Amino acid sequence: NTQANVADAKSRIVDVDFAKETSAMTKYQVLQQTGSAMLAQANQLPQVALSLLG
Amino acid sequence: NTQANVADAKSRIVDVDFAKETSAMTKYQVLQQTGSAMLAQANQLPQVALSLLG
Repeated sequence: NTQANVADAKSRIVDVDFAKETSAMTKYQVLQQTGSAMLAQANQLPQVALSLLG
Repeated sequence: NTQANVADAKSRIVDVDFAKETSAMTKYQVLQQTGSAMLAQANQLPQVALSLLG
């Protein structure tokens, strides 16, 4: 009996909850694609200087 | 385990960060076109001497 209850206590501390973890993993995937598009588009900001005659 | 951690340490030293590198590459492309227009236009500065009667 006591072995089962200690296993309960030990899992709440070191084990992951997939419901919590899966949401976070999908959460950051969107942020990565958002970050890549923003960075690529922000890199060509200085090309405005070429419009004003070199 | 130790192999993975050494791979971490080795990549921070010799490997490029594309975020850093891509910005620099686009950074210099603009400067090249700016430099070419300035140099071409600076080359025809001495043509003012032809206005004052040869």
